[PDB]
Amino acid sequence: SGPVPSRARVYTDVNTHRPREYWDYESHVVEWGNQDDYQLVRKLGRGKYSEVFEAINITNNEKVVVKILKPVKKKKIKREIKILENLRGGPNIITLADIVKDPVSRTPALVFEHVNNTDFKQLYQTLTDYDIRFYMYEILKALDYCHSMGIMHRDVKPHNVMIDHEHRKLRLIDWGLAEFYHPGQEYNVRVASRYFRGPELLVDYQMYDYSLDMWSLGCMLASMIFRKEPFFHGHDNYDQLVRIAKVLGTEDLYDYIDKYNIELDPRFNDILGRHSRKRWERFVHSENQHLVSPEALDFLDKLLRYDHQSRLTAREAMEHPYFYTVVKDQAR
Ligand SMILES: [Cl-]
Repeated sequence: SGPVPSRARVYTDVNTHRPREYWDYESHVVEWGNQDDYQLVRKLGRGKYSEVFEAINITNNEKVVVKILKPVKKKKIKREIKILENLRGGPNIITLADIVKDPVSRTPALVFEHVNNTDFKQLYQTLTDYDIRFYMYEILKALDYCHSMGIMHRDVKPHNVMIDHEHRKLRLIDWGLAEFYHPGQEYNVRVASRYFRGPELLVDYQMYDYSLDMWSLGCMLASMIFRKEPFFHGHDNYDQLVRIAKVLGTEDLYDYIDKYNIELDPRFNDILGRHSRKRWERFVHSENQHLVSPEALDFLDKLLRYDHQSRLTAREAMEHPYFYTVVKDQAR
């Protein structure tokens, strides 16, 4: 008798009800643009999976961002393309503008809309309490959309949230690790940064769903309101769960493991130990108290649950009192 199966609480069957081609990305045929339309201007950064450049589309003098892909299986490229195309036009989702291939090297490049990003290592030091609520709400719009479209981002973290603070514009980017949710499908648990991995990934529970993104969002929120980046700073996959357990407690952890009949890696037995569930007040100090409020802590608590089924959905999260003033302002 192995682990208890799990199904997404919401948006469970959205992909089943769509045509096969919506989610069957291995069959996707890429529509290629003209690489000569783009002249690279300057290098913007290096990623795990790509080199990122600023470019100009010389056919319309539009500034774009070009991610030249490092070698990866074509099906992973098809997946990212299919997901980006499925989500195009969705709220706060980065827009894929073109897909080109260098005719000599055969290296593919994804061409995106440009976003005048403010560096989060300089932005987060200036964000107000209202700013955090505002941008969290904007992230939730993107997550509710992609979840409703049958897609888990699986790499929610500050580096994948581009913010043009001057225009109060937000884009959730870097969909190369996202996947389609299918009920009963088992997924890879080692895909994104450990600091934002939900406990289900850390205990190798593979039948997870959209709620993994909600854990990651909670980790982001904690780091923003407490000014501690990353919040759960584990040394490895095992230590990561210890860091969580020292805050959320081991009792809720073992209850979760028992409920889903999860076989815990023998390493965890020694290192997890016994820990009380702590109060969030212990992370509040004079440098971050202007960002911490009862509503922030209530919201954070409802995201950071071991049991993925008990975390707020993106839509429930948007109804939380933490966002009341944001919702009122956006309505006028
Ligand atoms: Cl959701």
